[PDB]
Amino acid sequence: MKTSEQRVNIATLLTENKKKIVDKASQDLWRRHPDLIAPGGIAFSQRDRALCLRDFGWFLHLITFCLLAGDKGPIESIGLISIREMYNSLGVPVPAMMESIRCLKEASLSLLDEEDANETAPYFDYIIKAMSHHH
Amino acid sequence: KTSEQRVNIATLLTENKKKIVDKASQDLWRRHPDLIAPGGIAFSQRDRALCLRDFGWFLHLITFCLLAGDKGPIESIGLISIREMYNSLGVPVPAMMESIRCLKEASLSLLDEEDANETAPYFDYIIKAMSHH
Amino acid sequence: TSEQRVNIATLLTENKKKIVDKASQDLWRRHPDLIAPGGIAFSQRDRALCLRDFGWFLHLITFCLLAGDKGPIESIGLISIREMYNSLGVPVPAMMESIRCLKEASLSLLDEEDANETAPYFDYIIKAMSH
Amino acid sequence: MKTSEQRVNIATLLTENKKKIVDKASQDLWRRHPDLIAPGGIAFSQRDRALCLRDFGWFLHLITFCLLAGDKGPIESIGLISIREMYNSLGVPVPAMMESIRCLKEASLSLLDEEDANETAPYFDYIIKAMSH
Ligand SMILES: [Cl-]
Ligand SMILES: [Cl-]
Ligand SMILES: [Cl-]
Ligand SMILES: [Cl-]
Ligand SMILES: [Cl-]
Ligand SMILES: [Cl-]
Repeated sequence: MKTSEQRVNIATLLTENKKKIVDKASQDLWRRHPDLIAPGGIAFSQRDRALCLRDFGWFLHLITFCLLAGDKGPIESIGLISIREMYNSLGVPVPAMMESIRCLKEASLSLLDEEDANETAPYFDYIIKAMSHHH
Repeated sequence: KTSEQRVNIATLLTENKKKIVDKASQDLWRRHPDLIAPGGIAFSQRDRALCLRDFGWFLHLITFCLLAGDKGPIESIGLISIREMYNSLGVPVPAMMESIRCLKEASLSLLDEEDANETAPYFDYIIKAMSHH
Repeated sequence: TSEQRVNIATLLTENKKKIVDKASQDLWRRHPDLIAPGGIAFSQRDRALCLRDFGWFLHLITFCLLAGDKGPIESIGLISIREMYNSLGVPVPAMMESIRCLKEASLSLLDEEDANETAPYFDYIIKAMSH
Repeated sequence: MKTSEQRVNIATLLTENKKKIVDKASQDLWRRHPDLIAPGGIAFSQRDRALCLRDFGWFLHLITFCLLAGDKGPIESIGLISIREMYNSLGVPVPAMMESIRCLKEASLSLLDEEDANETAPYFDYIIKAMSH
Protein backbone atom coordinates (compact mmCIF):
# COMPACT_ATOMS: atom_id res chain seq x y z
CA MET A 1 0.00 0.00 0.00
CA LYS A 2 1.50 3.37 -1.12
CA THR A 3 -0.96 5.44 0.90
CA SER A 4 -1.11 5.05 4.72
CA GLU A 5 -2.81 1.87 5.80
CA GLN A 6 -3.91 3.51 9.07
CA ARG A 7 -5.76 6.19 7.11
CA VAL A 8 -7.38 3.76 4.70
CA ASN A 9 -8.58 1.66 7.67
CA ILE A 10 -9.96 4.63 9.57
CA ALA A 11 -11.73 5.78 6.40
CA THR A 12 -13.24 2.36 5.71
CA LEU A 13 -14.43 2.12 9.32
CA LEU A 14 -16.04 5.56 9.25
CA THR A 15 -17.64 4.77 5.88
CA GLU A 16 -19.00 1.49 7.15
CA ASN A 17 -20.57 3.12 10.22
CA LYS A 18 -21.81 6.24 8.41
CA LYS A 19 -25.49 5.65 9.40
CA LYS A 20 -24.67 4.87 13.04
CA ILE A 21 -22.41 7.93 13.25
CA VAL A 22 -24.94 10.26 11.60
CA ASP A 23 -27.81 9.03 13.85
CA LYS A 24 -25.78 9.44 17.02
CA ALA A 25 -24.48 12.85 15.97
CA SER A 26 -27.87 14.25 14.84
CA GLN A 27 -29.69 12.89 17.90
CA ASP A 28 -26.98 14.36 20.15
CA LEU A 29 -27.40 17.81 18.63
CA TRP A 30 -31.21 17.45 18.55
CA ARG A 31 -31.45 16.62 22.29
CA ARG A 32 -29.71 19.89 23.10
CA HIS A 33 -31.01 22.13 20.26
CA PRO A 34 -34.07 20.48 18.64
CA ASP A 35 -34.84 23.58 16.53
CA LEU A 36 -31.52 23.29 14.64
CA ILE A 37 -32.01 19.85 13.00
CA ALA A 38 -35.12 18.75 11.15
CA PRO A 39 -36.15 15.12 10.59
CA GLY A 40 -37.12 15.41 6.96
CA GLY A 41 -38.66 17.69 4.32
CA ILE A 42 -35.81 20.18 3.88
CA ALA A 43 -34.32 20.58 0.39
CA PHE A 44 -30.50 20.82 0.65
CA SER A 45 -30.61 23.87 -1.69
CA GLN A 46 -33.17 25.81 0.41
CA ARG A 47 -31.82 29.20 1.49
CA ASP A 48 -31.89 30.20 5.18
CA ARG A 49 -32.64 26.76 6.59
CA ALA A 50 -32.05 24.45 9.55
CA LEU A 51 -29.71 21.44 9.34
CA CYS A 52 -30.87 18.12 7.85
CA LEU A 53 -29.32 14.67 7.93
CA ARG A 54 -27.75 15.33 4.49
CA ASP A 55 -25.49 18.00 6.06
CA PHE A 56 -24.25 15.45 8.62
CA GLY A 57 -23.44 12.93 5.88
CA TRP A 58 -21.81 15.62 3.69
CA PHE A 59 -19.46 16.69 6.47
CA LEU A 60 -18.62 13.12 7.46
CA HIS A 61 -17.58 12.32 3.88
CA LEU A 62 -15.62 15.56 3.77
CA ILE A 63 -13.61 14.74 6.93
CA THR A 64 -12.96 11.27 5.62
CA PHE A 65 -11.69 12.71 2.29
CA CYS A 66 -9.36 15.06 4.22
CA LEU A 67 -8.17 12.18 6.34
CA LEU A 68 -7.35 10.14 3.22
CA ALA A 69 -5.70 13.13 1.55
CA GLY A 70 -3.65 14.06 4.66
CA ASP A 71 -5.20 17.53 4.49
CA LYS A 72 -5.54 18.99 7.97
CA GLY A 73 -4.52 22.63 7.51
CA PRO A 74 -3.20 25.02 8.44
CA ILE A 75 -3.67 25.96 4.74
CA GLU A 76 -7.33 25.68 3.72
CA SER A 77 -7.67 23.82 0.42
CA ILE A 78 -9.54 25.18 -2.59
CA GLY A 79 -12.23 22.52 -2.09
CA LEU A 80 -12.73 23.53 1.52
CA ILE A 81 -13.15 27.20 0.57
CA SER A 82 -15.72 26.26 -2.06
CA ILE A 83 -17.60 24.18 0.56
CA ARG A 84 -17.64 27.10 2.97
CA GLU A 85 -18.91 29.20 0.07
CA MET A 86 -21.65 26.70 -0.79
CA TYR A 87 -22.88 26.78 2.84
CA ASN A 88 -22.42 30.57 2.95
CA SER A 89 -24.99 30.96 0.21
CA LEU A 90 -27.28 28.36 1.86
CA GLY A 91 -27.53 30.65 4.91
CA VAL A 92 -27.07 27.73 7.35
CA PRO A 93 -26.09 29.16 10.77
CA VAL A 94 -22.33 29.04 11.62
CA PRO A 95 -22.87 27.96 15.27
CA ALA A 96 -25.08 25.06 14.07
CA MET A 97 -22.59 23.82 11.45
CA MET A 98 -19.78 23.89 14.01
CA GLU A 99 -21.96 22.00 16.49
CA SER A 100 -22.98 19.37 13.92
CA ILE A 101 -19.32 18.64 13.18
CA ARG A 102 -18.48 18.48 16.90
CA CYS A 103 -21.24 15.88 17.33
CA LEU A 104 -19.86 13.84 14.40
CA LYS A 105 -16.41 14.05 16.04
CA GLU A 106 -17.64 12.58 19.32
CA ALA A 107 -19.66 9.93 17.45
CA SER A 108 -16.76 9.01 15.10
CA LEU A 109 -14.02 9.02 17.73
CA SER A 110 -16.03 6.79 20.10
CA LEU A 111 -15.82 4.01 17.49
CA LEU A 112 -12.07 4.31 17.05
CA ASP A 113 -9.40 2.90 19.31
CA GLU A 114 -7.24 5.47 21.09
CA GLU A 115 -4.37 5.70 18.62
CA ASP A 116 -6.73 6.14 15.70
CA ALA A 117 -8.85 8.69 17.60
CA ASN A 118 -5.73 10.78 18.32
CA GLU A 119 -4.79 10.63 14.61
CA THR A 120 -8.32 11.51 13.44
CA ALA A 121 -9.34 14.26 15.91
CA PRO A 122 -7.25 16.98 14.10
CA TYR A 123 -9.16 16.46 10.85
CA PHE A 124 -12.45 17.24 12.60
CA ASP A 125 -10.83 20.29 14.18
CA TYR A 126 -9.59 21.47 10.74
CA ILE A 127 -13.13 21.33 9.36
CA ILE A 128 -14.68 22.99 12.42
CA LYS A 129 -12.21 25.92 12.13
CA ALA A 130 -12.90 26.08 8.38
CA MET A 131 -16.64 26.37 8.96
CA SER A 132 -16.46 29.35 11.29
CA HIS A 133 -17.13 33.06 11.85
CA HIS A 134 -18.10 34.71 8.48
CA HIS A 135 -15.56 35.18 5.64
CA LYS B 1 -63.60 -8.28 -6.56
CA THR B 2 -62.73 -5.78 -3.79
CA SER B 3 -62.89 -1.95 -4.24
CA GLU B 4 -60.70 -0.73 -7.05
CA GLN B 5 -60.87 2.87 -5.77
CA ARG B 6 -59.40 1.75 -2.45
CA VAL B 7 -56.67 -0.37 -4.00
CA ASN B 8 -55.69 2.62 -6.18
CA ILE B 9 -55.65 5.03 -3.26
CA ALA B 10 -53.55 2.53 -1.27
CA THR B 11 -51.09 2.09 -4.17
CA LEU B 12 -50.76 5.84 -4.50
CA LEU B 13 -50.18 6.39 -0.78
CA THR B 14 -47.66 3.53 -0.73
CA GLU B 15 -45.82 4.96 -3.72
CA ASN B 16 -45.55 8.41 -2.13
CA LYS B 17 -44.73 7.13 1.36
CA LYS B 18 -41.39 9.03 1.50
CA LYS B 19 -42.86 12.30 0.22
CA ILE B 20 -45.81 12.02 2.61
CA VAL B 21 -43.65 11.16 5.65
CA ASP B 22 -41.17 14.01 4.95
CA LYS B 23 -43.93 16.56 4.56
CA ALA B 24 -45.80 15.30 7.63
CA SER B 25 -42.74 15.08 9.92
CA GLN B 26 -41.41 18.48 8.82
CA ASP B 27 -44.87 19.99 9.37
CA LEU B 28 -45.03 18.71 12.93
CA TRP B 29 -41.34 19.59 13.52
CA ARG B 30 -41.78 23.26 12.44
CA ARG B 31 -44.42 23.67 15.14
CA HIS B 32 -43.07 21.32 17.85
CA PRO B 33 -39.41 20.51 17.09
CA ASP B 34 -38.90 18.79 20.48
CA LEU B 35 -41.50 16.10 19.65
CA ILE B 36 -39.81 14.54 16.55
CA ALA B 37 -36.16 13.54 16.46
CA PRO B 38 -33.85 12.95 13.47
CA GLY B 39 -32.64 9.64 12.10
CA GLY B 40 -33.11 6.21 13.71
CA ILE B 41 -34.22 5.88 17.35
CA ALA B 42 -34.83 2.53 19.07
CA PHE B 43 -38.56 2.03 18.38
CA SER B 44 -38.88 0.04 21.64
CA GLN B 45 -37.39 2.81 23.85
CA ARG B 46 -39.79 3.81 26.63
CA ASP B 47 -40.69 7.50 27.17
CA ARG B 48 -39.35 8.74 23.86
CA ALA B 49 -39.94 11.33 21.19
CA LEU B 50 -41.43 10.44 17.79
CA CYS B 51 -39.15 9.28 14.94
CA LEU B 52 -39.73 8.88 11.22
CA ARG B 53 -40.51 5.17 11.80
CA ASP B 54 -43.68 6.14 13.72
CA PHE B 55 -44.84 8.22 10.75
CA GLY B 56 -44.27 5.30 8.34
CA TRP B 57 -45.94 2.85 10.78
CA PHE B 58 -49.09 4.96 10.99
CA LEU B 59 -49.21 5.55 7.24
CA HIS B 60 -49.07 1.79 6.58
CA LEU B 61 -51.70 1.31 9.24
CA ILE B 62 -54.14 3.76 7.60
CA THR B 63 -53.47 2.15 4.25
CA PHE B 64 -54.22 -1.32 5.70
CA CYS B 65 -57.51 0.01 7.15
CA LEU B 66 -58.33 1.60 3.83
CA LEU B 67 -57.76 -1.73 2.03
CA ALA B 68 -59.71 -3.63 4.68
CA GLY B 69 -62.63 -1.14 4.66
CA ASP B 70 -62.14 -0.70 8.42
CA LYS B 71 -63.05 2.84 9.48
CA GLY B 72 -64.93 2.32 12.76
CA PRO B 73 -66.83 3.28 14.70
CA ILE B 74 -65.92 -0.09 16.28
CA GLU B 75 -62.20 -0.37 16.95
CA SER B 76 -60.62 -3.56 15.63
CA ILE B 77 -58.52 -5.85 17.82
CA GLY B 78 -55.43 -4.84 15.82
CA LEU B 79 -56.09 -1.17 16.45
CA ILE B 80 -56.48 -1.72 20.21
CA SER B 81 -53.20 -3.65 20.27
CA ILE B 82 -51.47 -0.79 18.38
CA ARG B 83 -52.77 1.73 20.89
CA GLU B 84 -51.51 -0.60 23.60
CA MET B 85 -48.08 -0.93 21.99
CA TYR B 86 -47.74 2.89 21.94
CA ASN B 87 -49.26 3.12 25.44
CA SER B 88 -46.34 1.11 26.81
CA LEU B 89 -43.85 3.13 24.67
CA GLY B 90 -44.89 6.23 26.66
CA VAL B 91 -45.27 8.34 23.49
CA PRO B 92 -47.44 11.39 24.29
CA VAL B 93 -51.13 11.19 23.18
CA PRO B 94 -51.29 14.77 21.81
CA ALA B 95 -48.12 14.10 19.74
CA MET B 96 -49.44 10.85 18.20
CA MET B 97 -52.69 12.55 17.27
CA GLU B 98 -50.76 15.46 15.73
CA SER B 99 -48.45 13.15 13.75
CA ILE B 100 -51.49 11.47 12.20
CA ARG B 101 -53.13 14.84 11.46
CA CYS B 102 -49.99 15.88 9.60
CA LEU B 103 -50.02 12.62 7.58
CA LYS B 104 -53.71 13.30 6.77
CA GLU B 105 -53.00 16.74 5.34
CA ALA B 106 -49.97 15.44 3.46
CA SER B 107 -51.82 12.37 2.09
CA LEU B 108 -55.05 14.16 1.18
CA SER B 109 -53.21 16.92 -0.69
CA LEU B 110 -52.03 14.28 -3.19
CA LEU B 111 -55.50 12.89 -3.81
CA ASP B 112 -58.20 14.33 -6.01
CA GLU B 113 -61.37 15.50 -4.25
CA GLU B 114 -63.43 12.32 -4.48
CA ASP B 115 -60.58 10.17 -3.25
CA ALA B 116 -59.76 12.62 -0.43
CA ASN B 117 -63.39 12.47 0.76
CA GLU B 118 -63.24 8.64 0.69
CA THR B 119 -59.89 8.52 2.53
CA ALA B 120 -60.33 11.23 5.19
CA PRO B 121 -62.52 8.97 7.46
CA TYR B 122 -59.75 6.38 7.77
CA PHE B 123 -57.37 9.00 9.17
CA ASP B 124 -60.10 10.21 11.52
CA TYR B 125 -60.68 6.64 12.74
CA ILE B 126 -57.01 6.25 13.63
CA ILE B 127 -56.69 9.68 15.14
CA LYS B 128 -59.53 8.86 17.44
CA ALA B 129 -58.11 5.50 18.41
CA MET B 130 -54.85 7.11 19.38
CA SER B 131 -56.33 9.63 21.74
CA HIS B 132 -57.41 7.38 24.56
CA HIS B 133 -59.27 7.33 27.84
CA THR C 1 -51.69 -14.07 23.24
CA SER C 2 -52.10 -10.25 23.54
CA GLU C 3 -48.95 -9.16 25.36
CA GLN C 4 -46.73 -11.72 23.61
CA ARG C 5 -48.00 -10.48 20.25
CA VAL C 6 -47.55 -6.81 21.07
CA ASN C 7 -43.96 -7.59 22.16
CA ILE C 8 -43.19 -9.58 19.02
CA ALA C 9 -44.67 -6.77 16.90
CA THR C 10 -42.59 -4.13 18.74
CA LEU C 11 -39.48 -6.22 18.25
CA LEU C 12 -40.08 -6.77 14.55
CA THR C 13 -40.85 -3.06 14.12
CA GLU C 14 -37.69 -2.06 15.95
CA ASN C 15 -35.50 -4.32 13.79
CA LYS C 16 -37.28 -3.52 10.52
CA LYS C 17 -34.08 -2.29 8.81
CA LYS C 18 -31.96 -5.24 9.96
CA ILE C 19 -34.66 -7.71 8.94
CA VAL C 20 -35.25 -6.09 5.53
CA ASP C 21 -31.50 -5.97 4.73
CA LYS C 22 -31.00 -9.60 5.69
CA ALA C 23 -34.12 -10.72 3.78
CA SER C 24 -33.36 -8.72 0.60
CA GLN C 25 -29.70 -9.77 0.57
CA ASP C 26 -30.76 -13.39 1.10
CA LEU C 27 -33.07 -13.27 -1.92
CA TRP C 28 -30.54 -11.28 -3.95
CA ARG C 29 -27.71 -13.80 -3.41
CA ARG C 30 -29.89 -16.54 -4.85
CA HIS C 31 -31.92 -14.55 -7.44
CA PRO C 32 -30.19 -11.20 -8.09
CA ASP C 33 -32.53 -10.39 -11.00
CA LEU C 34 -35.61 -10.34 -8.72
CA ILE C 35 -34.64 -7.43 -6.37
CA ALA C 36 -33.22 -4.10 -7.48
CA PRO C 37 -31.27 -1.50 -5.45
CA GLY C 38 -32.73 1.59 -3.88
CA GLY C 39 -36.09 3.24 -4.55
CA ILE C 40 -38.35 2.47 -7.50
CA ALA C 41 -41.75 4.13 -8.12
CA PHE C 42 -44.02 1.69 -6.24
CA SER C 43 -46.82 2.08 -8.83
CA GLN C 44 -44.61 1.24 -11.87
CA ARG C 45 -46.18 -1.65 -13.78
CA ASP C 46 -44.05 -4.72 -14.64
CA ARG C 47 -41.21 -3.97 -12.25
CA ALA C 48 -38.75 -5.82 -10.07
CA LEU C 49 -39.05 -5.92 -6.28
CA CYS C 50 -37.44 -3.11 -4.22
CA LEU C 51 -36.70 -2.74 -0.52
CA ARG C 52 -40.05 -0.92 -0.06
CA ASP C 53 -41.89 -4.17 -0.92
CA PHE C 54 -39.95 -5.94 1.86
CA GLY C 55 -40.93 -3.25 4.37
CA TRP C 56 -44.58 -3.30 3.16
CA PHE C 57 -44.85 -7.05 3.73
CA LEU C 58 -43.11 -6.88 7.12
CA HIS C 59 -45.63 -4.25 8.30
CA LEU C 60 -48.41 -6.42 6.92
CA ILE C 61 -47.30 -9.50 8.90
CA THR C 62 -46.93 -7.38 12.00
CA PHE C 63 -50.49 -6.02 11.54
CA CYS C 64 -51.80 -9.61 11.20
CA LEU C 65 -49.86 -10.62 14.26
CA LEU C 66 -51.40 -7.76 16.27
CA ALA C 67 -54.86 -8.52 14.89
CA GLY C 68 -54.56 -12.29 15.56
CA ASP C 69 -55.34 -12.87 11.87
CA LYS C 70 -53.59 -16.00 10.61
CA GLY C 71 -56.22 -17.65 8.37
CA PRO C 72 -57.48 -19.99 7.18
CA ILE C 73 -59.97 -17.25 6.14
CA GLU C 74 -58.24 -14.58 4.05
CA SER C 75 -59.17 -11.06 5.19
CA ILE C 76 -60.46 -8.52 2.68
CA GLY C 77 -57.32 -6.41 3.27
CA LEU C 78 -55.11 -9.33 2.35
CA ILE C 79 -57.07 -10.00 -0.86
CA SER C 80 -56.80 -6.33 -1.83
CA ILE C 81 -53.01 -6.47 -1.24
CA ARG C 82 -52.71 -9.50 -3.48
CA GLU C 83 -54.78 -7.58 -6.02
CA MET C 84 -52.61 -4.46 -5.73
CA TYR C 85 -49.47 -6.52 -6.48
CA ASN C 86 -51.34 -8.47 -9.19
CA SER C 87 -51.87 -5.24 -11.12
CA LEU C 88 -48.26 -4.12 -10.45
CA GLY C 89 -47.09 -7.16 -12.46
CA VAL C 90 -44.61 -8.36 -9.79
CA PRO C 91 -44.17 -12.14 -10.30
CA VAL C 92 -46.04 -14.49 -7.89
CA PRO C 93 -42.94 -16.71 -7.37
CA ALA C 94 -40.87 -13.61 -6.46
CA MET C 95 -43.40 -12.29 -3.93
CA MET C 96 -43.62 -15.68 -2.26
CA GLU C 97 -39.83 -15.86 -2.11
CA SER C 98 -39.53 -12.34 -0.66
CA ILE C 99 -41.92 -13.28 2.16
CA ARG C 100 -40.06 -16.54 2.80
CA CYS C 101 -36.86 -14.53 3.18
CA LEU C 102 -38.50 -12.15 5.66
CA LYS C 103 -39.72 -15.19 7.59
CA GLU C 104 -36.24 -16.62 7.97
CA ALA C 105 -34.80 -13.20 8.77
CA SER C 106 -37.54 -12.35 11.31
CA LEU C 107 -37.61 -15.74 13.02
CA SER C 108 -33.81 -15.84 13.43
CA LEU C 109 -34.06 -12.80 15.71
CA LEU C 110 -36.81 -14.27 17.88
CA ASP C 111 -36.40 -16.76 20.68
CA GLU C 112 -37.87 -20.21 20.04
CA GLU C 113 -41.25 -19.70 21.72
CA ASP C 114 -41.87 -16.46 19.87
CA ALA C 115 -40.67 -17.95 16.56
CA ASN C 116 -43.18 -20.81 16.94
CA GLU C 117 -45.95 -18.25 17.62
CA THR C 118 -44.94 -16.02 14.68
CA ALA C 119 -44.19 -18.60 11.95
CA PRO C 120 -47.93 -19.20 11.16
CA TYR C 121 -48.49 -15.53 10.32
CA PHE C 122 -45.78 -15.65 7.65
CA ASP C 123 -47.24 -18.89 6.30
CA TYR C 124 -50.69 -17.29 6.08
CA ILE C 125 -49.34 -14.42 3.98
CA ILE C 126 -47.24 -16.69 1.75
CA LYS C 127 -50.30 -18.87 0.98
CA ALA C 128 -52.34 -15.72 0.39
CA MET C 129 -49.86 -14.42 -2.16
CA SER C 130 -49.93 -17.48 -4.39
CA HIS C 131 -53.04 -17.80 -6.63
CA MET D 1 -17.02 26.26 -15.11
CA LYS D 2 -17.96 29.75 -16.36
CA THR D 3 -18.63 31.31 -12.97
CA SER D 4 -17.74 29.99 -9.46
CA GLU D 5 -21.44 30.35 -8.82
CA GLN D 6 -22.23 27.80 -11.56
CA ARG D 7 -19.98 25.26 -9.83
CA VAL D 8 -21.45 25.86 -6.39
CA ASN D 9 -24.95 25.47 -7.89
CA ILE D 10 -24.09 22.25 -9.71
CA ALA D 11 -22.58 20.87 -6.48
CA THR D 12 -25.72 21.86 -4.50
CA LEU D 13 -27.93 20.29 -7.14
CA LEU D 14 -26.01 17.02 -7.22
CA THR D 15 -26.04 16.93 -3.41
CA GLU D 16 -29.75 17.61 -3.27
CA ASN D 17 -30.57 14.84 -5.76
CA LYS D 18 -28.10 12.35 -4.31
CA LYS D 19 -30.84 9.74 -3.66
CA LYS D 20 -32.47 10.16 -7.08
CA ILE D 21 -29.08 9.96 -8.81
CA VAL D 22 -27.92 6.92 -6.80
CA ASP D 23 -31.23 5.04 -7.43
CA LYS D 24 -31.08 5.71 -11.17
CA ALA D 25 -27.36 4.81 -11.37
CA SER D 26 -27.63 1.59 -9.31
CA GLN D 27 -30.79 0.49 -11.17
CA ASP D 28 -29.03 1.18 -14.49
CA LEU D 29 -26.11 -1.05 -13.52
CA TRP D 30 -28.44 -3.65 -11.95
CA ARG D 31 -30.59 -4.03 -15.10
CA ARG D 32 -27.47 -5.01 -17.02
CA HIS D 33 -25.48 -6.86 -14.32
CA PRO D 34 -27.80 -7.72 -11.39
CA ASP D 35 -25.10 -9.81 -9.66
CA LEU D 36 -22.80 -6.78 -9.28
CA ILE D 37 -25.00 -4.56 -7.02
CA ALA D 38 -26.84 -5.77 -3.95
CA PRO D 39 -29.86 -4.12 -2.28
CA GLY D 40 -30.06 -2.09 0.88
CA GLY D 41 -26.64 -2.31 2.54
CA ILE D 42 -23.59 -4.60 2.70
CA ALA D 43 -20.78 -4.23 5.28
CA PHE D 44 -18.58 -1.68 3.46
CA SER D 45 -15.39 -3.27 4.87
CA GLN D 46 -16.18 -6.82 3.61
CA ARG D 47 -13.39 -8.12 1.40
CA ASP D 48 -14.23 -9.51 -2.07
CA ARG D 49 -17.77 -8.17 -2.25
CA ALA D 50 -20.37 -6.84 -4.67
CA LEU D 51 -21.19 -3.12 -4.91
CA CYS D 52 -23.77 -1.58 -2.53
CA LEU D 53 -25.57 1.75 -2.51
CA ARG D 54 -22.86 3.17 -0.20
CA ASP D 55 -20.29 2.84 -3.01
CA PHE D 56 -22.52 4.89 -5.31
CA GLY D 57 -22.95 7.62 -2.69
CA TRP D 58 -19.21 7.61 -1.89
CA PHE D 59 -18.26 8.20 -5.51
CA LEU D 60 -20.94 10.84 -6.01
CA HIS D 61 -19.63 12.84 -3.02
CA LEU D 62 -16.12 12.40 -4.39
CA ILE D 63 -17.04 13.83 -7.84
CA THR D 64 -18.82 16.69 -6.13
CA PHE D 65 -15.71 17.42 -4.00
CA CYS D 66 -13.59 17.47 -7.17
CA LEU D 67 -16.11 19.73 -8.84
CA LEU D 68 -15.97 22.17 -5.89
CA ALA D 69 -12.17 22.00 -5.77
CA GLY D 70 -11.79 22.47 -9.56
CA ASP D 71 -9.75 19.24 -9.57
CA LYS D 72 -10.22 17.39 -12.85
CA GLY D 73 -6.73 16.05 -13.51
CA PRO D 74 -4.85 15.00 -15.44
CA ILE D 75 -2.77 14.71 -12.24
CA GLU D 76 -4.44 12.48 -9.68
CA SER D 77 -4.71 13.91 -6.19
CA ILE D 78 -3.38 12.06 -3.15
CA GLY D 79 -6.95 11.57 -1.89
CA LEU D 80 -8.00 9.99 -5.17
CA ILE D 81 -5.09 7.53 -5.07
CA SER D 82 -5.94 6.61 -1.47
CA ILE D 83 -9.57 5.98 -2.53
CA ARG D 84 -8.43 3.70 -5.33
CA GLU D 85 -6.23 1.97 -2.73
CA MET D 86 -9.13 1.61 -0.27
CA TYR D 87 -11.20 -0.14 -2.98
CA ASN D 88 -8.14 -2.14 -4.09
CA SER D 89 -7.99 -3.75 -0.65
CA LEU D 90 -11.81 -4.24 -0.61
CA GLY D 91 -11.37 -6.57 -3.61
CA VAL D 92 -14.09 -4.78 -5.63
CA PRO D 93 -13.40 -5.41 -9.36
CA VAL D 94 -11.89 -2.54 -11.45
CA PRO D 95 -14.42 -3.07 -14.29
CA ALA D 96 -17.31 -2.84 -11.77
CA MET D 97 -16.06 0.38 -10.17
CA MET D 98 -15.62 1.99 -13.57
CA GLU D 99 -19.11 0.89 -14.57
CA SER D 100 -20.66 2.24 -11.35
CA ILE D 101 -19.09 5.66 -12.01
CA ARG D 102 -20.24 5.63 -15.63
CA CYS D 103 -23.77 4.98 -14.42
CA LEU D 104 -23.56 7.89 -11.98
CA LYS D 105 -22.36 10.07 -14.85
CA GLU D 106 -25.31 9.28 -17.06
CA ALA D 107 -27.71 9.59 -14.10
CA SER D 108 -26.21 12.90 -12.91
CA LEU D 109 -25.92 14.48 -16.36
CA SER D 110 -29.52 13.59 -17.29
CA LEU D 111 -30.76 15.65 -14.32
CA LEU D 112 -28.70 18.69 -15.26
CA ASP D 113 -29.41 21.20 -18.00
CA GLU D 114 -27.21 20.71 -21.08
CA GLU D 115 -24.80 23.54 -20.23
CA ASP D 116 -24.25 22.24 -16.73
CA ALA D 117 -23.87 18.64 -17.99
CA ASN D 118 -21.12 19.78 -20.42
CA GLU D 119 -19.36 21.48 -17.49
CA THR D 120 -19.73 18.49 -15.16
CA ALA D 121 -18.88 15.62 -17.53
CA PRO D 122 -15.04 16.11 -17.25
CA TYR D 123 -15.10 15.52 -13.49
CA PHE D 124 -16.73 12.12 -13.96
CA ASP D 125 -14.18 11.27 -16.65
CA TYR D 126 -11.34 12.21 -14.28
CA ILE D 127 -12.63 9.82 -11.61
CA ILE D 128 -13.32 7.01 -14.11
CA LYS D 129 -9.73 7.23 -15.45
CA ALA D 130 -8.46 7.33 -11.85
CA MET D 131 -10.32 4.14 -10.97
CA SER D 132 -8.77 2.03 -13.71
CA HIS D 133 -5.14 0.98 -13.01
CL1 LIG E 1 -24.11 23.35 23.74
CL1 LIG F 1 -38.13 25.26 14.03
CL1 LIG G 1 -67.50 14.79 4.46
CL1 LIG H 1 -46.66 2.70 -15.38
CL1 LIG I 1 -23.91 7.26 0.99
CL1 LIG J 1 -31.21 26.24 -19.14
